[PDB]
Amino acid sequence: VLTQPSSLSASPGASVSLTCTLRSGINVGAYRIYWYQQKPGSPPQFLLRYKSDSDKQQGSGVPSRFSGSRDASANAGILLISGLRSEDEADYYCAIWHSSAWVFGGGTQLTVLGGQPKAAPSVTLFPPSSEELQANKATLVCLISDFYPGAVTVAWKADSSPVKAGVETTTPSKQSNNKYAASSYLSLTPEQWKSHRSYSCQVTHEGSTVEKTVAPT
Amino acid sequence: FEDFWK
Amino acid sequence: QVQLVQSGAEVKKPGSSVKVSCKASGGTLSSYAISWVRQAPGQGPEWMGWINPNSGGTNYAQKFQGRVTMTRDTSISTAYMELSRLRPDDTAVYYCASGYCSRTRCYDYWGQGTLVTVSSASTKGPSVFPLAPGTAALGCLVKDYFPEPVTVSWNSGALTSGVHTFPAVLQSSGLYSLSSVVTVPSSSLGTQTYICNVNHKPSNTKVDKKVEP
Repeated sequence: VLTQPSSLSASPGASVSLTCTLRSGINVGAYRIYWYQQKPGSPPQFLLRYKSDSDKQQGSGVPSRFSGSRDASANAGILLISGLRSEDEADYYCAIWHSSAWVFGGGTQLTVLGGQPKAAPSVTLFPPSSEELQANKATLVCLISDFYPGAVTVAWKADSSPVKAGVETTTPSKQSNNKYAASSYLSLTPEQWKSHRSYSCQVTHEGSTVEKTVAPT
Repeated sequence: FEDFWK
Repeated sequence: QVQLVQSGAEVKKPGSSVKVSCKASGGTLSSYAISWVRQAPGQGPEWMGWINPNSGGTNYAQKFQGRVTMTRDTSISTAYMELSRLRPDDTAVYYCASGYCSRTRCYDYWGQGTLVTVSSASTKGPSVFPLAPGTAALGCLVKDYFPEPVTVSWNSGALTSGVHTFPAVLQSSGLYSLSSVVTVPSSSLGTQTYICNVNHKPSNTKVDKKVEP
């Protein structure tokens, strides 16, 4: 019933409009739109609800730069965030009471651009341990650390040819020092691992690529 | 006051 | 009007049932409705229903009728949500919530959430393998455990600088795997000892593995 853009990015200090678009037919004027903010590890926190300039309710302790509005032209409710800050980085969800069920939007992930200095990633590629090889398994582990913004491209190569199967990469997440880190695993048999001269982990970050390589002992 | 979840 | 405290994480097999509790911090729930909202990983909230803590009357969402039961204890101290015939797709964080509104403000009271993991996998302690190494990175590969979570420390908590434990990866077997890394001075590699302390509480398992060149 509700449609939100899955992601949105903006600079600090910007005024951003988050849209909650209601299905064709379901008139936006006849519903009070709810808005929630959620940070990783916490429950959703109510921000505000808006029906009109007349009937609007602000969440407890929610700054005034969060405001609600409507866009009848596009059949959409609007959450306006002015003076965008790094602490506004979160998921934002809208919700309505429709056909006697609470209905939620899919969420908009809001990313703040340029919240800290640019940091190229530190990349370390580990070969399979001899212990794991004795257990008839081989895992190449590529650990990516201390990078911002939190978006990297991970590519694996066997000798000089690209790898497709067996690669699992974690979504970047924040370190204790507020930079990002990610891990990537290439799963092989010990036979595959010994059947190539080398394997490589290639990490591209903001146009700059870092390659690390390991070889069987 | 008004019930939130109704 | 009152803070809500939920029960702990649950791990279940397909076909089983889970019962989550939502106790008022203070001993008595308020009169306002207690709604139940769940959230699958990486997804948005999904309303399941609410219960009125005085009446005991329920209103179940259509998708969960015949599967969910919402009750209250007789002292109106604790609310419960029971979900039956669990499937892996019931895996989520289940929340209880209650609140009220002036005409100017609204006050929402959420529980901290309860993770319900539904899977055919079985409790299993991890296999730990060393990731052997001017700075140098070293770590431990923590393989094939279930359920979550695993915690990793280094040198019994005496080494915290440059430490990062990564999110887990779901395996074909339904088990999980993760890594923990630490970046140390390269000059230290010859003398200093590095031990990762892996603790898998759901299986009461501890593994301490020396990492060495």
